[PDB]
Amino acid sequence: VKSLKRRRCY
Amino acid sequence: SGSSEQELAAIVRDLGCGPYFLGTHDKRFPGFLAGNKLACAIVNTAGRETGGVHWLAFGWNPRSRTCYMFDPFGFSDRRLKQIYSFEYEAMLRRSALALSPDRCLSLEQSTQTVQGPDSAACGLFCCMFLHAFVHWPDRPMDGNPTMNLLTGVPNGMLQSPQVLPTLRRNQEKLYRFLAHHSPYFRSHRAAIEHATAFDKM
Ligand SMILES: *C(#N)C1=N[C]=[C]C([C][N]C(=O)C2=[C]C(C(=O)C([C])([C])C3=[C]C(Cl)=[C]C(Cl)=[C]3)=C(O[C])[C]=[C]2)=N1
Repeated sequence: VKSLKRRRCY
Repeated sequence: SGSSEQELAAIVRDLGCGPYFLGTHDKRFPGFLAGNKLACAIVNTAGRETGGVHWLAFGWNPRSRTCYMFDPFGFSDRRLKQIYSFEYEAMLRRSALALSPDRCLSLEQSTQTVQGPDSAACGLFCCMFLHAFVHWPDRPMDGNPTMNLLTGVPNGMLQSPQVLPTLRRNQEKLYRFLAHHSPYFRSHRAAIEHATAFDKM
């Protein structure tokens, strides 16, 4: 599968 | 309908994920909370009390601080919230604050379905993804021997008649993969295939 990778900061 | 908690746990351990597997959970899976070992879980979109609705997989790679969320349908977070009343931002926040020195992580998720819209095989596809994850944790979604067996279709085409052959072929490849890799699946194969069939729903 195609995918997306995102950075998440908290 | 679909796979039980115990079926999934048995199959994931046949697939070599036991050391890493935090267990089969309902939607309240708390996250990745301590230590530096590879980790994963199977997580329902619904609460236990409902009887369950849909299975997702989560993986955590401590080296890269990457969390993988695998939905066999490849829905976006907005669509998981809309359709399934499922959100997982609290789990990600908890995990980043527990494990990451900068309070950040990377989240990788699919944009494509491998599964037919009426299929009951979601938990089994989750198991197959977790085999990919534990053996190739830097590139589980594609470009590895396990996930190369499946053909992703854009999520927006999930309900199209044009993709039904592809999605059924994925399910047949899933069962052959599980027969090669899992004595539990081999021993219960006909029953599991009936229960998880492509048109079950
Ligand atoms: C996919 N595709 C798909 N298709 C149809 C149905 C489902 C979801 N099936 C289930 O969630 C299911 C769950 C169980 C359980 O073991 C219980 C009900 C105890 C459960 C429920 C939740 Cl939300 C979480 C856990 Cl860990 C356990 C079944 O037990 C017989 C059967 C099906 N997915």
